[PDB]
Amino acid sequence: MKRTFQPSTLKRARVHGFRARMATKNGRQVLSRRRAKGRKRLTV
Amino acid sequence: IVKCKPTSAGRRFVVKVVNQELHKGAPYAPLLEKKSKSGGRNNNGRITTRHIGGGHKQHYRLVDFRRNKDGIPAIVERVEYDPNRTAHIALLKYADGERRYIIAPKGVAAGDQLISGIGAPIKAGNSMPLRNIPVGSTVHGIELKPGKGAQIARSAGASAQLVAREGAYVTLRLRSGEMRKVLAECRATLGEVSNSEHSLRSLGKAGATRWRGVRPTVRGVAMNPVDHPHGGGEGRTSAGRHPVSPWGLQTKGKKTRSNKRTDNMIVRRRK
RNA sequence: GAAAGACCAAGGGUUCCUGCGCAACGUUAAUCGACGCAGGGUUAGUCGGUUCCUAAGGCGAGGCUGAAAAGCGUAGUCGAUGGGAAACAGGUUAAUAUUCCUGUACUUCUGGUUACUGCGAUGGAGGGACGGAGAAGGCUAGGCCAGCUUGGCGUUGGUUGUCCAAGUUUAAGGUGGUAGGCUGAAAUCUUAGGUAAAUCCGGGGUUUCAAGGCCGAGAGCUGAUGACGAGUCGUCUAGAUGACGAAGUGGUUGAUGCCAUGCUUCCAAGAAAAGCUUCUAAGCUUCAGGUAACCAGGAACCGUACCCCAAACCGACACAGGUGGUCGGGUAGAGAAUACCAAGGCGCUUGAGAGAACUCGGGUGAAGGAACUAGGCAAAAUGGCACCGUAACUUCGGGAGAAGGUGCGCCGGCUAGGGUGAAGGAUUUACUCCGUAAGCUCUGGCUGGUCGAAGAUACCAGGCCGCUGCGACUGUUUAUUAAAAACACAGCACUCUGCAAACACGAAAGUGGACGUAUAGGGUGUGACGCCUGCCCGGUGCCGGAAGGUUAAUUGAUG
RNA sequence: CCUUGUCGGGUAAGUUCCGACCUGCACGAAUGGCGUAACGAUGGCGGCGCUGUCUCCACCCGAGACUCAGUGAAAUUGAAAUCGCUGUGAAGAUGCAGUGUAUCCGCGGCUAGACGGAAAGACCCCGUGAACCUUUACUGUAGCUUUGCACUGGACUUUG
RNA sequence: GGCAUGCUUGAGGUUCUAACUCUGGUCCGUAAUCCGGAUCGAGGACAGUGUAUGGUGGGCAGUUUGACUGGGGCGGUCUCC
RNA sequence: GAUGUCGGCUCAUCACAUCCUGGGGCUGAAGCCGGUCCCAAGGGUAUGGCUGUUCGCCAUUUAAAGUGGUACGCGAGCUGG
RNA sequence: AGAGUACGGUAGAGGGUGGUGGAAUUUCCUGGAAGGAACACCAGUGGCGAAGGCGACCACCUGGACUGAUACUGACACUGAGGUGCGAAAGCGUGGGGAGCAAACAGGAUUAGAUACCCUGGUAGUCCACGCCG
RNA sequence: AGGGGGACGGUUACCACGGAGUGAUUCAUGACUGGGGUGAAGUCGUAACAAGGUAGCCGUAGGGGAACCUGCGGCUGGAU
Repeated sequence: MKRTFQPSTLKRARVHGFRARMATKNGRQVLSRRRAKGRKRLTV
Repeated sequence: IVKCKPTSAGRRFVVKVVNQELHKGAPYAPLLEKKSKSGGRNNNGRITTRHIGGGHKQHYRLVDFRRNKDGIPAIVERVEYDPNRTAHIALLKYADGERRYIIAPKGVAAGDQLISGIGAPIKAGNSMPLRNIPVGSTVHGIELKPGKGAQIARSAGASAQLVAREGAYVTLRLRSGEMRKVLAECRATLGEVSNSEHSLRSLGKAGATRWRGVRPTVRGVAMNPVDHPHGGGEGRTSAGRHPVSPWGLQTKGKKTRSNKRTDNMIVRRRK
């Protein structure tokens, strides 16, 4: 009975990290929406 | 050709083709290269050919389909297994070092052979332009563009018969049963391909398919209406459609050739 | 006790340790805590990363393509889960240690100086460099068995002994070249190849030699007259520390470790690239560069505490769950099963009574023995090894452990070997042969005797048989009510496809099919095998066919 | 389907089972037909052994229950001073009517009622609701294909 | 009736090379299986694409598929005398 | 804006239009047995083979194997064929 | 004397392997190209082999009898249940080929009817290697 | 006293009958089937005997309501 979150700091950064978001246009506007909302982290 | 005894329920129908004069290990290392499997999958990552996946690791052999060295005699060192095809391959050593692989013809072990503009025809394995090959003789490994390399008749035990000649072209009956006009500048190898008992071997068991990199076929009457046009139904239905692909192309008789830029090169279709 | 033990990766993030605390948190109380507050604690040339190299794959100058966004991709350059230098023992603390300290090593770099001196690429070669299975054999780690070292002399009969208990340890590295393993060897003559070149590699020709050479686990040393190894003697406060401190050998049995990336065999035919070894090119003054030697110095940065069969990770929880890999003692045993234990860890954070019904998980059961029930569901039973024996049917393999039976503890008596070994002799005077012997160890055979209700006495450990349906078989499936007769399958057939293939993903380039080529690839249906697969071409599809009639944009006569 | 057809076997007795018959509502030859060793956590039958499955349960051992100490929930809930009966009633009453019972309040149990609790019924109907599948429904359309005109030329001939 | 044939517009056939095409060879950019450029070869005014058009087209899509009804379905019914 | 099936199991409770046992009338009731109709609800009132069964058909019993109502009694009691 | 051998000489479709052939016919196509099969005449109340069986041409490795005699053996003999090989073709294996015919059939003409002889068409087969049937 | 030696004992081998498991081999029976014989012959038929109105027959495959046809090798028990 394993669950859906199996943590890995390497897979977290290559899917959701900052370079990954700013590599593509649709994620480069995740980072601007998430900065327009004024969030503390903007890459989690 | 051997037939295995039924010591288990999987060996009951394994008909095995074993050649004892094939070479025993260590293929010729400066003439292999790395080859990874696709899984039948595009550069979009999509399955574009189905029923492909798994198998054994394989190295690609740089088998020469051009046979360019002209006038240089090549002795045959050994005949090897090739994982990439159903034929055998023969390691040739030219008269100036220079190992190469060709497709092995029927009856070769340490024989001599040379591809050129006028080589001996009696020896089966000599590559030669289709102008000066005698009409009526069985060839294999036929180029289709000069310089492109061999493309036609190169599976195991495959051959084509050179039937006629006119002009710059030459007519030869293919193993398919169709007459094909081919240019006479381009090469061909005299003879017939080596592993002609390959059609006799039986796999025997479902695992023997799975390690040739071939993966199971669900047939379309076993699917749902969303999956296949052979839809669903209650119980075993029978595809109330006309029989058809998973993409809606009709399959039991419908012609699908639409080339038009090479129809004059085909003098007679499969009959 | 194959973990409820020791570790590593991941993941977490200070949870580690100490002093002070108990509100809250802890399924109760708490003086205790993974909790609060404050201090402390993580030391590296060798362990992991960075740095070097590549796989899948990602990005991708230019480029090709696309309304745009963008897609694909070459050169390139990222990306380990793989490849590339090298360290071990003993100390030490409250908490770090292959990191500190001690002792002994190893590896690589830089600057020197001296000597003779062909150096050099990202290019060419070699190498690195490799599958599955299966076996010998050689070892070592580990385990088991004595003397005397050392302490013991027994609350209860015996126990100065043939008795009891603890200890009998010691690495990497050097050195040796030990089994075994692969393999012919150099001298020269030349050469259509390794895109230029080449003294290297490859190819062809010649000269003689029996031993070259390349790899390779195991002892003894002395690494090491070193380190380790009860406690005394006194000091200071029952309890720490400074000094001293004893034996440390031999025969057995041995791996799942090492030789070994070895050998044998099988098809499904088994990573790349660098470091490395070598060759020359463009180049050099033939100083620089190269190669040894000696000397002197250096090896940065980052991680290191703690938890990991978990109360520190994933599960809202201090949650019977899940979580990759590594080690693995003893007696019984085929065993890493299992029972009991060692090293080690632990008493599972509410307890105390009481001993109703009922509920749960078990134990025994008179006489019956499936009368139960939808149904032998469940429970009961069978259970090992050796030997005997074993039906139909069969595709000759099977069925089959069919069915059924017999023996089984312990103590002697007699007897057959096997492995190791050497009191000394052959010589290659030594990391060796022959074989003494005892000792130690493994497996028999025949014969008594003996005790209990019972000897595979526990744990552990097949129930069997007879007709049948379906599916041939191993396999797969509805994560979370369906594991099946469904799906897959080998085999079979039909049909498409001549290669810029049919086909598929893509507004497209492109890619997959495939670096394949009709014995191939795609699709459809049937589903091992055996015997076979009848009739019907009207309907609808597909294939071919004349060439007539009807028929689209376009044309634009005539009215 | 009729149907537990009929006959034979197995049982004391057998709608299942086995073997037959053919009267195939409504088998049939690659939506394969009929067999078939081996196989199966497969479906149905029958036997041996074995038994608490059962006649029919008895006793026993642990964990709850019960009691005391500490901690401390949940679904539900209009309000409650919350009986039986027989009638009545939006048609099955604790509450109306008539009438019988019945001091007040726990605890342990058992579940007949409260049309008990849980989920704005899943069946059924409804809606000019939805979704997804099908086709010989309608209307389209990707793809494939045909021709005209472009890219697109000359040079003879068969030919008008 | 028509004659030879120049000047020419329509449908064939095989041919020619110079459009176009090549997921052929060879050079060069270049240290590149991309890509261009050069050239050799092959096909060749075909193929292919744009646009217009006929055909096919559940591959895909937006939908429709009535009411009455002693529940609904089946049947009957629906306007007028 | 939910009153969750048929049968078995377990437990029942009432009716009498009585299956047995008890009291009677008439008989085409000799007796032994019966037929039929009154009166009577106190207590009793099978076990199995088949089938999911209720029933039913059968085997063997019994003094007898009654007929009904109770949401075709009973799933906050069980099972789930 | 029976039976055997040492010596040639021919006769002989013995039998098998590989090739080389030809005309038809058949199949294409502009008389050539292509491959299967049996080989007119020589053909014989002829040969050959225990038997079954077997003909174009050609070599190649190989049988048994006849006869001409000459040598030698010294009955070594014939027959023979069982036993053991070897036996026409349709077959069905286990793989290929591909002409004509043709088993399997479809109709055509025919009869109460063809399911028949006649007519238009064609896979298994003969061929090959090993093996089985006997 | 006792000893020797007997007798009943004790249990050891042997075995008939009996038991159990699993097979063989025979005999009777068996729903239902498949041919065979003799009848009586209703019937599609004409299959053979003549050159039997398609010459028969044999082997064998193959095929078909039947008494029946083609093929390959086979035989005249075949005649003008």
